[PDB]
Amino acid sequence: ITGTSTVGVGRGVLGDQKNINTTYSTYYYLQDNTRGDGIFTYDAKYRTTLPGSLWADADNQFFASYDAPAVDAHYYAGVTYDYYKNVHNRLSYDGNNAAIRSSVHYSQGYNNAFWNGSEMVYGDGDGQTFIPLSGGIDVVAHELTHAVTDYTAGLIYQNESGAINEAISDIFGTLVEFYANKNPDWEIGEDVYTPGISGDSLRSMSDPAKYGDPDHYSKRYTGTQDNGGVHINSGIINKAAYLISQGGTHYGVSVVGIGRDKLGKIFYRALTQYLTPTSNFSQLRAAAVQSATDLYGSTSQEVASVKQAFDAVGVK
Ligand SMILES: [Ca+2]
Ligand SMILES: [Ca+2]
Repeated sequence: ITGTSTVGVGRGVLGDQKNINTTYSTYYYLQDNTRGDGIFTYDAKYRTTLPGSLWADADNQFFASYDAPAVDAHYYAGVTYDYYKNVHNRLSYDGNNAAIRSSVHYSQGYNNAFWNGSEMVYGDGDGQTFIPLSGGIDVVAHELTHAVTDYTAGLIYQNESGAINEAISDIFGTLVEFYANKNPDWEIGEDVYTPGISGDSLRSMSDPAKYGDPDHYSKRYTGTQDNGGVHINSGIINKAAYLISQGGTHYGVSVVGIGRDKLGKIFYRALTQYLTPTSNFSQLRAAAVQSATDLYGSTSQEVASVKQAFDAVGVK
């Protein structure tokens, strides 16, 4: 759409009010001209055909229940774009300011969200297992990071490489949640998962085993489900990343934490300079060690912590 940039206001899935960047041309559209080539949000009107219609609103006010998921998808993609730009100096997922597109209200009672190779897609949830998935900034940023991976390392979605791909998305989705300072934690999806149950979440990076995911290479899943356990074995890497950041003792191996910022720097460098489509866990360790080395010197504590963390999860 071609029009005048403006700012509207609405309420997101959690009931919080926020301002969003819109475009005016007869209607007010969810089109944000302030970031790269634009952030565009679409209505999939409960169907599976994509992208759907660009979101149009008559009065620039987005307080309807039906508007909530679009408000958050649009807003949270802006935050994610901001994180990448400000923190890592990367312009959009492709590094060249590609437009960011998302569709909401996908299907009916769809309990998932994903990057499809071209855009983001978010279900509304069935209202029991999930509420609309774009209400979770970690979920939005996790999905958008899959686009960053596609343009960079290109990790194939299966087996070890697939679990790497997943862990990267959880790591960065969590880093973005801390960046926005939105009640940050080391859990994934807590804000939109099981509305009736307080205290849980989809996955935990601090303690993957809490939800039955492995926290040591010895416990890795070797079957064929889930594309070879992409959502299971990611817990091993997630746990290593938690330890690099926060520190701790895990299976008797002690790790000194080096903090979130460095965690993000090391990982981004690994992802963008060293990983390849077929990278395995062991190659990830090497990439991470090398990145830390590059960044901080080989006799650095940073390097040391990266080694200790992978040793702790049994990755050689
Ligand atoms: Ca979280
Ligand atoms: Ca819950």
